[PDB]
Amino acid sequence: GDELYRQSLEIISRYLREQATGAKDTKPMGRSGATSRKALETLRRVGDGVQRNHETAFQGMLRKLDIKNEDDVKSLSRVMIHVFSDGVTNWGRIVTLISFGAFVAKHLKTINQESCIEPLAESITDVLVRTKRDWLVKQRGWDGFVEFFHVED
Ligand SMILES: O=C(O)c1c(CCCOc2cccc3ccccc23)c2cccc3c2n1CCC[S@]3=O
Repeated sequence: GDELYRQSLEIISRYLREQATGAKDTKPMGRSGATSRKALETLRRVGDGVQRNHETAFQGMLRKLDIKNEDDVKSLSRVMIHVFSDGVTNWGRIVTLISFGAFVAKHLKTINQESCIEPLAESITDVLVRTKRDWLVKQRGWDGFVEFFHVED
């Protein structure tokens, strides 16, 4: 859904691509870029931590998923939604979702399937924005995300 979707995709795509390669995208963001930059910095901090602390569970999940190609990415929606929509809603779960997205993006890079990353990012965004739309809006979106993880300074 429009601006929230566009911003969300921009953030999630840049994070996954950045994580898969070692490259930081210089191209401009768009309509709320300052916030998106802060969200991206926040992701570098918190998302990387989530990947280290959960590497075993993540490895298990990647293993069960058996992702080899773009069709495998395109068929993830139902598991993704099933795991994500269960339980409580908080920013930590959104971080887990995106962070596993990065874990997968690195795997895709490893097996020379870089082209799958952008569809992956799209799928995650679709899931996030459809399942949590009203909550995300109530939390002031990515502004709420940056504030939630703001490190007192
Ligand atoms: O919703 C969650 O808390 C969750 C998530 C986030 C929601 C489901 O996320 C996905 C589920 C399936 C495929 C995914 C592909 C790209 C990004 C996220 C995907 C999660 C992701 C990977 C591994 C686990 C994940 N969990 C549970 C915590 C331990 S582990 O079972």
